[PDB]
Amino acid sequence: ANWIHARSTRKKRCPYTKYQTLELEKEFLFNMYLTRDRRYEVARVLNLTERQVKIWFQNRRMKMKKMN
Repeated sequence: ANWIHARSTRKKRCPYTKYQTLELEKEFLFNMYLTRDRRYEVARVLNLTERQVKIWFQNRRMKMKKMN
């Protein structure tokens, strides 16, 4: 977890929390896009930054753009 068993860090299956993915999936339904309104409120409940959440979705797309 730190050095005794820490080794693979390029995997990350689903070490996320239910709350985090909750807000992420809630918007994907209707709020397909991210606006200052959502980014702000969702950042207050997810304890993230207005840009942190936006950049999160953006990056996820870029990797799919340039592909592997």
